[PDB]
Amino acid sequence: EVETFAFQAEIAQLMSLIINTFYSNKEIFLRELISNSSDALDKIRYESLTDPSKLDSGKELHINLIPNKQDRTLTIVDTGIGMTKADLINNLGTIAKSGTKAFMEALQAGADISMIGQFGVGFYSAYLVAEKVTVITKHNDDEQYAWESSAGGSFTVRTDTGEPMGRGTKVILHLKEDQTEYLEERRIKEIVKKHSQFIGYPITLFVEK
Ligand SMILES: Oc1ccc(Oc2ccccc2)cc1
Repeated sequence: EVETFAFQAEIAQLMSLIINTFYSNKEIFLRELISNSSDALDKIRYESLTDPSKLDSGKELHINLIPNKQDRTLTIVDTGIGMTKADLINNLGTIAKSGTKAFMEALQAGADISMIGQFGVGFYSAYLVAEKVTVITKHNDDEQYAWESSAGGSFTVRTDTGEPMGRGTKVILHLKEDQTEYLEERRIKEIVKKHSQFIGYPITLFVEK
């Protein structure tokens, strides 16, 4: 049972700007997704300070980067707080309507796309490099769900029958054909060292056969 939703007009406009604007510094997508993962890990850590049972779904707090050249996917996995179904539908837990408004005002006022994270909508920078994004998520208070969008104004949400996650979020980037440099170990390592050197959780870059 797959449910199809329309993006709010302002979010569709944000994604079309990300997809259509000429902007060479695409590597910032990874910084933005890792920062989102760190924010999600912060949230479940804070909740666990007064309720240790919040970690019954997994004690380890970490971020994994999993490139797969055969599938042409880059997956960012975190064991953070995850999102409920309501969170997924409500722009993946963001205030994306007001954030887009502030972002697009900054763009005509000098800013560039690399500052997207300052407006709370850094997730959508995934579409700098991905033709399709799949988000698998599990929150302690809900079931496991899969969100998916190839932009074009709509997204889908369905119950996920795949590998149980325990708790957290998995962002699967189905990369554009000319963006496969972000599957290379040395390229990912360079970006993490440049932009994510002070993230307070272990970031493990998986290798391939
Ligand atoms: O890109 C991401 C990464 C992790 C996400 O999960 C979160 C869940 C709750 C708060 C923040 C984040 C949401 C988007």
